[PDB]
Amino acid sequence: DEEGGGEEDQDFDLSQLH
Amino acid sequence: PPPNWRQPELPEVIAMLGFRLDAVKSNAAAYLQHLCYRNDKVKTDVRKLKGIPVLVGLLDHPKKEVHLGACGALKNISFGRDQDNKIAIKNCDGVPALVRLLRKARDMDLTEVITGTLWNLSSHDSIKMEIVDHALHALTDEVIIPHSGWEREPHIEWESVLTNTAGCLRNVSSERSEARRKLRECDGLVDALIFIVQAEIGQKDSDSKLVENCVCLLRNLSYQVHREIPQAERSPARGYELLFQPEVVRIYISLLKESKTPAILEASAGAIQNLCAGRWTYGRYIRSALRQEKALSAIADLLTNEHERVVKAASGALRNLAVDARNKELIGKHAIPNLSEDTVISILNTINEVIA
Repeated sequence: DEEGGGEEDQDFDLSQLH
Repeated sequence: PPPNWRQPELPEVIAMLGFRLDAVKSNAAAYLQHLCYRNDKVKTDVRKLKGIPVLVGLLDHPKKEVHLGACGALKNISFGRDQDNKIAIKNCDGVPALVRLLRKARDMDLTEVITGTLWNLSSHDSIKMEIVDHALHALTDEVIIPHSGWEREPHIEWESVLTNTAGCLRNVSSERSEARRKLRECDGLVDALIFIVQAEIGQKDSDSKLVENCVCLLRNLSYQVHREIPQAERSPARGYELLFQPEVVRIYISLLKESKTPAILEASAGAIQNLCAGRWTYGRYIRSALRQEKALSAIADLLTNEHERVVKAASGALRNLAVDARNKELIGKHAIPNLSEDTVISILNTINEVIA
């Protein structure tokens, strides 16, 4: 059937990864 | 050691979903979503790296930045060609988690993401019965009813969330018997669905995805209704009995006259066929009401539809009307002129049953 949810891009703060 | 814009490897990002700081967890999830977006390789990777159970776990995190974050990642991971990513979400109890979050969602955005994810998951047969078992009551009570604008005791809103949700339910009812039984017997669900569709048609919209989903859903629930409905031995009609009242039937017919969307046209025909199929009182009544001029032509007319699946729906419908037709004239008149391989057999079986 149909995956009507789809996908979206997203925003993030790279400088907090760690 | 001051902060910077280092980009971590996927394994690390996944590792950070478990870090102590909530800001790290949430930003990791966010990023994870971004990495997956439009990227089948990364999504499949997240699975092989065992990230899915970790994300599913964060759906329970108290802070919204974290749960909303995880959920958006899962949304992307649930969409695409790799059907095993969907299985993976299911297999670590994604669905009960999603439902648990839904119960406590307060805002549209989270609800948006949850229902879309569910919609994505519902496209996969191995997951339909799961959603039916764990999400039906919450989708119904938390989403459809409140936002439909319907009330057992007499406005529509959140169209997007509704569409996602009607889509999910359309999906899980596409084939299974006791999925149809469960859904249709779910207090309020059918009531609200119909209410939604009137609302849309009252806005001169007979094509919106939301209308489409509700109707395909209604179509499925109408399948074999004369048979599967409690006490199929045949005051205000409530619930699944609304599936076969004049009210909805007229909606299908108006959609056939008004809708330009193949999906809707096909499902409206399919609905009618379903209702007419039964040898039962309401079949007798619906069928008779339908063998009138304006309706017969609306149905027959889509035998000239560009789209095969809608051509086939009309045929099935018409063939069902002919079974106890009591004016071979009217029906014969409107069908015959207009009347793949399976399609051919149908149009043929239909011509035959028309002329007995």
